[PDB]
Amino acid sequence: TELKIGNEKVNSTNFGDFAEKAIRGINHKPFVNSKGGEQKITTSKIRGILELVNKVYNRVINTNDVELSENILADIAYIKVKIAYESGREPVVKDFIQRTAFTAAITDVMNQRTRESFLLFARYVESLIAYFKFYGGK
Amino acid sequence: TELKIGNEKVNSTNFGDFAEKAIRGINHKPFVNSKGGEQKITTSKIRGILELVNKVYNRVINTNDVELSENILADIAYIKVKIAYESGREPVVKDFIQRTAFTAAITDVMNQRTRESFLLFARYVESLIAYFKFYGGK
Amino acid sequence: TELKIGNEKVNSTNFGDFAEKAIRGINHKPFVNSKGGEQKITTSKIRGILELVNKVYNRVINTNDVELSENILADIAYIKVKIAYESGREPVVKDFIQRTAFTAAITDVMNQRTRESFLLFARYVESLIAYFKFYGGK
Amino acid sequence: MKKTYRVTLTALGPIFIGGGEKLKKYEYIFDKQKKVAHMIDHTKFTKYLLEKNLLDDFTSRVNSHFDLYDYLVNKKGIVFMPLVKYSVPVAQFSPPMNDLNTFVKDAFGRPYIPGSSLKGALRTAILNDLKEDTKENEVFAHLQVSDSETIDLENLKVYQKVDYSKTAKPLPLYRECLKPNTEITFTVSFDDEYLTLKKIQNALHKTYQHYYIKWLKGGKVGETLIKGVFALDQPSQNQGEIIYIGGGAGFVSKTLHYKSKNRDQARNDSFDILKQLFRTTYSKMRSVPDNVPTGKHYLEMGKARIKLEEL
Amino acid sequence: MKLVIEGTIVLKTGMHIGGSSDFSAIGAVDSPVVRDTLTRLPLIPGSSLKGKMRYLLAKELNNGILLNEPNNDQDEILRLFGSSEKDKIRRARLKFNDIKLSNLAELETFNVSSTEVKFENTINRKTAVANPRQIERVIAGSKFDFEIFYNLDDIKEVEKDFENIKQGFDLLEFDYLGGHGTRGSGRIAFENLSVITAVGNFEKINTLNEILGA
Amino acid sequence: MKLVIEGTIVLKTGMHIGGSSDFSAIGAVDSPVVRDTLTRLPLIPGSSLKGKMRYLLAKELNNGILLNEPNNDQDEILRLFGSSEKDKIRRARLKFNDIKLSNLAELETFNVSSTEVKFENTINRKTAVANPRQIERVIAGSKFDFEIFYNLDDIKEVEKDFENIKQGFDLLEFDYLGGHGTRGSGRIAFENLSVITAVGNFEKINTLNEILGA
RNA sequence: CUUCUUCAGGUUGGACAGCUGG
Repeated sequence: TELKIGNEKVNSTNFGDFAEKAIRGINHKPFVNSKGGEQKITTSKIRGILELVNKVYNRVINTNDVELSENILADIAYIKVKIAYESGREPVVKDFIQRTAFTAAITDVMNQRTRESFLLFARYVESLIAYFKFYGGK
Repeated sequence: TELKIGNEKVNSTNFGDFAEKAIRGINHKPFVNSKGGEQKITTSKIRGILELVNKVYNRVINTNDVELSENILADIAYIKVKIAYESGREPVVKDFIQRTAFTAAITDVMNQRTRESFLLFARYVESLIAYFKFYGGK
Repeated sequence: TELKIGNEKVNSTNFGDFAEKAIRGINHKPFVNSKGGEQKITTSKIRGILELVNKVYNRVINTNDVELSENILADIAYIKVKIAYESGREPVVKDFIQRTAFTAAITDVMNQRTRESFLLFARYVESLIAYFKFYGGK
Repeated sequence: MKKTYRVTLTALGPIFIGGGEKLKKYEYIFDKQKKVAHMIDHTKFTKYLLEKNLLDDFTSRVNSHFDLYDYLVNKKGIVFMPLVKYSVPVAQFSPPMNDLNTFVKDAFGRPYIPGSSLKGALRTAILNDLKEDTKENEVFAHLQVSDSETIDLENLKVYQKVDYSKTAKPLPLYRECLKPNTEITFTVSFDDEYLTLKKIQNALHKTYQHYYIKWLKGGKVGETLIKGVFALDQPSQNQGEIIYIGGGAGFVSKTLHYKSKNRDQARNDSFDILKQLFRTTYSKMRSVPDNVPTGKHYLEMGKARIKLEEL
Repeated sequence: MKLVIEGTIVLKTGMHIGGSSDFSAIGAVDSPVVRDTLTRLPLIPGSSLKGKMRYLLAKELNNGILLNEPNNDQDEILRLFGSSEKDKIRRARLKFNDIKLSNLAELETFNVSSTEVKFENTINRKTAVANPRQIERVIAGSKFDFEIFYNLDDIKEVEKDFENIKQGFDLLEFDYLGGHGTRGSGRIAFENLSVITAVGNFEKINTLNEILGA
Repeated sequence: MKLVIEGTIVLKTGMHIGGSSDFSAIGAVDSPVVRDTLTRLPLIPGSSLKGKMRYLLAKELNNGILLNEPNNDQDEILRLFGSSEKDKIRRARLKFNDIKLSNLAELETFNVSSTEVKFENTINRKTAVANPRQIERVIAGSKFDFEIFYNLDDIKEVEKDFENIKQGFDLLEFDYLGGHGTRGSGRIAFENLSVITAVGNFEKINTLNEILGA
């Protein structure tokens, strides 16, 4: 019922307020692609991870149990692998995952081994998408 | 019993008048798109937000407790997240949210944490729907 | 007393005559749609408004205070909000409210804020419905 | 009335339709010696990672470069029997295999020509008249094309873009393509009042004629002839039996202005509309061939042989 | 009685029966498919299948002409699919049902999701600009076991009704079920068709099962 | 002697019992379902379940056809559902009740509301233009535990009465309960059908349970 | 070496409305 972005992650609140703050900080100083360059993130570079997270959410919502099964754990491992791949592809997804502690959320969900942990992680992912589209987007 | 908007205030009795003036301001100065195009918001654009508001209204009204529960507040925070997402998806929806005070009212409901504040917020959104359909409609 | 109906006021000796006159003017040159009319209003189109008015009347009639309380004024404000709702939901109700000034009477009650003003409004509404039947109906 | 028409497509050259793009080797293995590329079964890949060296250790090295060839066999020294789904030969014919555009596939990994691909390839022919009637045009609202049928995984290959401007310059873009001489099955239907088979054939023939005598042959007699000849046969006047489907077909195949205006007007219109898109101090567009074994067999990119039949 | 027309809908291509973009996870595909609210399984609405089958059968029973209202179709169409006529209201003999995805176990063991994300774009001919598009479709090979209830209002006109039902099922074969069927999506293939008796037993049911399976 | 018929109604597909559509707040769905006024819980009215069960049972019991007024049904139908004739007033042995859904907690476990919104359109045939609409449905998987009171008036026909009751429940399982049933909605199932004695004991309650369970 | 992450169009219509008995 709680994972670690670095400070706290409660179901009741601040699962979207921390998305507020992460997106505001990203807009506060956007990533620098190169010394003589200007860069801004596009939501098309998160889409694979979003698809994987949504698929795992659909798989886990139909479970009357707390701990995620072994196949779901392999799916979360795949989610982390895809995070690494799509972060290494364009090194602005690297900045996006670093400043949002998204990989840290993945690791916390893996450690907790609880359904509500992944549900709150998915809620934070939805908050990140929502507040990125709100302030920025494109 | 009293939700904040900024300079102006909304109570249990003046919610309808404030919703009417907010809608009238929108119709008097309709939102202009990027290509010099005036647009009118549709009920289907905010249908998901309205159903989320009504979904948690049903569970709030079946609760004779002054303080809102943790899961109810989680639902309300998710509603605010969805409002931000829909604002980021459509510029006209974002303009409708900004001209009204859905974000301000919902965050004041999160601030007050009380059952009556959310009921007055639901009253305000109902009055905004009513006066939106009164003048322009879908 | 002296309930303002926009053009001409009504009081305890007037409401029935003006209700009958408004209903007869409804039947003379009735509402026209975009497709050339030619239907009139039905009871199951303002039934919700009538039920709200009945509930508020029951609440007021059990109070001896000359001034309406804020808890009842909230109910009257919601009545006005709903009247705006079905007025914009269908134009066959909009002109019915306009010509038989439900909204003007509601505003005058919400301004006088007195028990007698709302009682006169309720009597006017009852006479309006009574003359709407026996001449039209449905 | 509606008449169905089974459609068979044979790609004379390589045809590429994308479904995703991958950077340097992270999701696939490339043995540079044997010119063979292996795609790792990713779920078995993560199961193997869970069974062996830690996933964090594996993913701590994704900082560009980092080919899986020099990690699975060099840094770990392990064999990869289960980490394969299909193999694709590679055509390196001096810019390295930096990027690989994989062919579009369904859930099970089978390649297939997706929806609206053949629809656009037919719109680029039937739309010969005007650019106005596009959405409300009832011509294509009644045209009904289907998806491709089963395609063998063995019929895939990796090719590099090749140029025509005064030489054949290799390009860093490498993409996955179906090899030539591969049979593809479709199914297209349409209303008789709005469209007819002979109308489709006439549109295809007119498009190919304006492509060949005005652009292909015209651009050949304006740039060079002996550069193509390795083979570069490029047959023409084949009863309008040619359609260009897939990526790398050319900028001409995606625009309809050479077949509605003469040479000079269409040339100037293309130059003006493309200089807005791209700021290059260059000249008219050039062909986009490729090479395949060994000789430099020049094949026209996206060249497909389109034949139809009743029902 | 209540003859049950059973079978299976197999997706030859991806199918996109349009669900609401809202009422789902934030950040999902722009155009999602309709799903069961509880199980999140992809759904074939009974109303959509009924409407497509009625459109195809009424067109085929009217020599490929349909410019009339649904209540002004053929007598067989009106009796199978119902009517709201003022003169006489015909109760529909066919009762369609919402069809859930059924072969989720085999899709799980083949390591494929129930839905695939399709990558599409539209390119102008005046300008070489292609606008990206995101569309969700249920993957091909997805089975959909259904159950259509049939009413024996009259016993004489049951073989003709089931012949019409088979004709409607076969018309869906050379057509799409829902969504962007113009562009290759939504191809279906009925299989394992059969008819069973809900209560007790029905004579000559073998004749109906023979004209329904082939 | 009085008997209580326990059981659960499980929604196989979405169910839509038409609501008031005049008091469900402002800005709600176009066509709402009927709900309990206090708890806002969707319910199956006893009148609607009774009417559907009576229609199906009277149609199946008489000849398979049913065209008469409700008061001119068979003796079994009249003794189970009551009659208001002049000289033949049958007191109904069955007392139906409004059925609110009970597994709201189970539905909230899957983070889904009790009711969904179903998007439908009608495509005008002469124009080929769609007309979208929205309806509200109680989601599939909702459970409605009901209670029906049986007046044990004649000991000589309680077995036949319960055979008819089980038959009516079976007929409801091959039909729909309220709403746009032919268009995929309203399919229900019955399980945990057990009859218990309201007060005291019934010496043939074991035979009643086995005909109510099979 | 190139940018677009979706744009455009529909947004509910018709029917029934209390009847029998004391």
